[PDB]
Amino acid sequence: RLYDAGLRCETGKVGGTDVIIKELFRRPILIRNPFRMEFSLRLAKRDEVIGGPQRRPDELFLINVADDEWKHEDVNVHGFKIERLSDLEYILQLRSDY
Amino acid sequence: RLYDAGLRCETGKVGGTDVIIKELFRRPILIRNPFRMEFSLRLAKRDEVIGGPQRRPDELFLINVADDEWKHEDVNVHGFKIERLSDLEYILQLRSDY
Amino acid sequence: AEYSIKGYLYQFLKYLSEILAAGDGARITIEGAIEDVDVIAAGLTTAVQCKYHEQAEKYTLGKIYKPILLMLEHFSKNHVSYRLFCHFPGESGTKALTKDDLETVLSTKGEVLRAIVARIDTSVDYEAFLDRFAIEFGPSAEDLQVAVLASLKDKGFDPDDIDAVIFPNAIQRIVDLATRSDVNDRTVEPKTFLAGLREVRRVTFTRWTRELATKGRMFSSLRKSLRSCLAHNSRWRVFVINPLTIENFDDDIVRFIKAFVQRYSSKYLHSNPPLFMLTGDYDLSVLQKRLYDAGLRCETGKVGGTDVIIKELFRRPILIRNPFRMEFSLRLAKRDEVIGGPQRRPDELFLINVADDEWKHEDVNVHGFKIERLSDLEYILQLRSDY
Amino acid sequence: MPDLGTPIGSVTDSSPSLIRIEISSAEDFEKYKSMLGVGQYLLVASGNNLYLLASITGVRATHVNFRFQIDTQPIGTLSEDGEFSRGSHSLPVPTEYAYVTP
Amino acid sequence: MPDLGTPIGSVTDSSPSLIRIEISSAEDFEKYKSMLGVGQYLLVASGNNLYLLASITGVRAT
Repeated sequence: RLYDAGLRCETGKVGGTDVIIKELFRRPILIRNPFRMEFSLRLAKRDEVIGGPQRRPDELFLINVADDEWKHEDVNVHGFKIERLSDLEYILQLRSDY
Repeated sequence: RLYDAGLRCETGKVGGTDVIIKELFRRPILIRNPFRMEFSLRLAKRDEVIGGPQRRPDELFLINVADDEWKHEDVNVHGFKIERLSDLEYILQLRSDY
Repeated sequence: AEYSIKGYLYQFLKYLSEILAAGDGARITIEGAIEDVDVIAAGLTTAVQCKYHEQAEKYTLGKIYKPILLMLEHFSKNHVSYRLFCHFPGESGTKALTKDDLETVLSTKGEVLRAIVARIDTSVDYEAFLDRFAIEFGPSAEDLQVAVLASLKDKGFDPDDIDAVIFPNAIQRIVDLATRSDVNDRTVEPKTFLAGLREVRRVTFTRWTRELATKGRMFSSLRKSLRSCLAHNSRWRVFVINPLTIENFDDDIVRFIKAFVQRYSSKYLHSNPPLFMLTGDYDLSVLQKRLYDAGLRCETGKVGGTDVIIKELFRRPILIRNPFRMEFSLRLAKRDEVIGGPQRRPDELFLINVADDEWKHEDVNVHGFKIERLSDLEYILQLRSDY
Repeated sequence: MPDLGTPIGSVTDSSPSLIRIEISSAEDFEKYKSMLGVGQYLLVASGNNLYLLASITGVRATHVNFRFQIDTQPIGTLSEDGEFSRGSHSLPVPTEYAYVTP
Repeated sequence: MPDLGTPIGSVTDSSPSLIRIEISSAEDFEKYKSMLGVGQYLLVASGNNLYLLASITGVRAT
């Protein structure tokens, strides 16, 4: 559905099911003029991703989960509870009208 | 009348009585200096257009029409309802007063 | 059904010689044979068939087997004053055959001839055939044409024009006179003919003219006449056609338009595409769609389908260099609708199978033609190589 | 008169003594290399039917997309029928195409 | 005289030795190419009721 929408993804799966870590978090190719970008978003189901990142995340928004392993002190851990996505579309500056 | 006003249009016809969908959707020839533009608006009736675009639209407004085919999940339907035309100009940032 | 077209040709050439030598007030008459289909059968049913044969040294029934046997069936069907034109070296006399020679003919050594003759009804006034038919030993066709060219010159004309715009035109006028269902009188004053031709300045490319010996120059003179115009890049060209008589129109008109727009109006500097106008009750939507199928786009002119807008048909198109893209490469419309004239005038107005038009003027170089096969015109317009 | 084929580039400067052509992509150059060294001959349009024969005198290339330049000299004119005529008669205007010589 | 007709363009430099004429339309050049080659002649206006004869010595396009 996303490909049909226009965007492209990176899932860190070389053929098989396993999800490697290094290929997921790699830096992308970028060209200034014109603008071209290899991937724009990332996707990975959790149970398939085991381990830890070389680098820490600047922000880690959790939606409807009590806790996760990557919860750390020096890493900001925001949290919420929601009913539908529109509320989040408001909470992240997409829809000026609640 | 629209010609008399100073605007050209595309009607997706090659002379006959039936519409073609490939020319109904295409890119105009745009020149920068001096400015110029081939077709600015596109018109057609629904009962004549049969098929679907090579790509999904983004914003499908609807005025006093309940249901239509192109309606899908991954497309935005901003369905409305009006009494007179002058109101939509207030809904679309053309006129200031109600 | 050999049709011996060269026979009708020699006959018309004889008539032309007579018309040139005819004295004032003397109008020679003609008869188009059953080859022409005329329910009127004017001239008291005096149509005349003919045939041509050569390469016979001395007169023998053997050398003239086929033609006699052929005429026999045509008469077997059913006033057809058969006349035969032939050239035997050393014999220039006319005589009527007798009965024993007819029986000599009836003695058929070739069985296929007898198979063809069996179709002939035996009950026939063979004597009426004999006294109606005539045998003629006449000069050669090519030398006749040469003498005729010399005589056409004797009248006095621009020696360069007579080659390709006069002699075929006259032959064609005489042919039209010979085969026309419309009411007509073979009696034509020879004095008018001269000036009547002195006036017109249009070429012809009919089937008859195809076989005349002047072919070979009929093409090349025109090819050189039209070179300097097309050589240019930006010019205003206009066309007008009548699709009534043209042979195999709806099948080759597309090929024409495409082979044209591919060499003359598909490039940047070309900034004034051509126009094509068709007269009659012909539909255009079919042609338009069949062309779009190819890649070209038209400029019908109609915004609304109701009527034409003179100002839009003649606009100037958007152009873009790298990559090339051309909003329209051709125009198209009908004459009965288009009403008025432009702001700027044409520089060339070709007229195919039409007499006159309102745009005609002095400044506008006007060239006219008359054609049946379109593929002959391509040669004139440099589109292809050979005929 | 034969099928010259597809072109290689467009003109950018024109004069009696020098013609300066430019090629946009490198694929074309690497395709038609062997026929674009010094001494060989090219054809240029100078009107709907005619053509002009030109001799190469210089080649050059530069980076920053690419730029491929060719500098040539005229020898004469040739028509469709086949008539040759010598002399720098009619200059070729810009935006006209170049072809390779069979 | 007589009736020289429509012109082709105006000057953009001057000197006793050389003159430089300019043109900015294509159709004009394509239509008058034959008489715009080396050796041919042109008439430049140099006053109300006078004219100056010039012999071409170079052409360029860009």
